[PDB]
Amino acid sequence: GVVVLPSGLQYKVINSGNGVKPGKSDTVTVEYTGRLIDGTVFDSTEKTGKPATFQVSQVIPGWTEALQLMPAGSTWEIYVPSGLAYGPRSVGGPIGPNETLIFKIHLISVKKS
Amino acid sequence: GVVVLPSGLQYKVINSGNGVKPGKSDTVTVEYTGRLIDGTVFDSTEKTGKPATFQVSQVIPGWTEALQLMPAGSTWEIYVPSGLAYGPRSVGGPIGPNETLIFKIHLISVKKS
Repeated sequence: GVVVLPSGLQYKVINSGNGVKPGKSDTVTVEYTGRLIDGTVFDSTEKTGKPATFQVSQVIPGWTEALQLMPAGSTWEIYVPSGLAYGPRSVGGPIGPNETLIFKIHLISVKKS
Repeated sequence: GVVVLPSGLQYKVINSGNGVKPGKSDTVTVEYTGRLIDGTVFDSTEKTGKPATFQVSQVIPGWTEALQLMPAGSTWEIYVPSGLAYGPRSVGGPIGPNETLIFKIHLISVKKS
């Protein structure tokens, strides 16, 4: 059930929602877990206790591509090529150069701006 | 000089602004560079080339407090104790456990609601 998008982003719908899909100016409330292919979790909303709220445009391109397709309420797993994430740069963490990232994202709510 | 707050947060005004101070619900656009006490830069708005926009409530507690005291236009340097940052939890990478963080923050714009 892994769909491949033209960008190379891949995703698996765990559960589909019925709410609206965000655009890039929208503000989004989500819960997520990010992992490397070895399984190391790099950040999570479970670690913080609370959901995360941000503008769809301020996240890495792999997320901005997925979010615009996710109806509110949905839970997807996306598999982000390094070019749609942090690229050849190593980003303060076990995330090194040209790192593939796996995110299980749960889109809670969409707010327009 | 370096002002000390009851929380343990410290800040130094590099340049003062005239603008409004954001509230806890407000959205903020900034330019920043974050580093450790050895001087390792872990993230910067220059590495992206574009400013960052956030909700004041969605950032680490040292920033949430500092931003609400910063007039828009101000440039501060804040010195965040681990307690007001990522604490004893470690980010699984460079930051590491109970790390003090230094941020050069440039408050550009403040958004309401």
